Amino acid sequence: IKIMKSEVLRVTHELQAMKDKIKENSEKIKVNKTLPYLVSNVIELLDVKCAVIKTSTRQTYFLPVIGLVDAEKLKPGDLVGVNKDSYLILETLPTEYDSRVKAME
Amino acid sequence: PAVDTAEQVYISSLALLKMLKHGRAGVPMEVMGLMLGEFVDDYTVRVIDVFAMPQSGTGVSVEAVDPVFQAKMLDMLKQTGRPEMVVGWYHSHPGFGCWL
Repeated sequence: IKIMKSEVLRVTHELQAMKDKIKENSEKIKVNKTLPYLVSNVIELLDVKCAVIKTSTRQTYFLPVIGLVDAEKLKPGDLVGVNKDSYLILETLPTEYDSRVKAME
Repeated sequence: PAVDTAEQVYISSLALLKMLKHGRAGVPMEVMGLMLGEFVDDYTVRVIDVFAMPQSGTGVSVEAVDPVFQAKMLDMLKQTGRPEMVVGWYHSHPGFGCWL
């Protein structure tokens, strides 16, 4: 009968504290994700979790960390929007086809 | 009235070390922080301590000065023994020299 009061109170308190702390962390991540998103490709994926990114500016940078996405859901050749200057992957991008390729159909 | 060319901003060694550390950590991007000190008189402003503002997507702007973070940092530093006021702000300028 003690588990009712003790556990319900403690667990709801941790739920609320973790919930508003998650909202704070997500807000910080969202505001930190500056939209420009310099488009880049992952030329290879290697273990230390680390990636070698060739940006659309024709220069390849090694990334000590993957970034804000999951390394498992990545492979060579995927389009990722990295930071303009930090060059860190901010989100993955869907398969993009050039206008010439679409006109080719 | 007007200000004079003899105005001297005093940067303590700790403040300069912290600013250089934050600048060298920030690169290639630009970081910012609020300067803590005192406007002791009209011909000089003295800064004693400086604290780093967490990096934001806005960059170095008015929106980069997080209100809640600044309030909390000032409140916690006042307890420690640094009840200084914000005399200004600093931001790193990688590559290009010191201008605005």
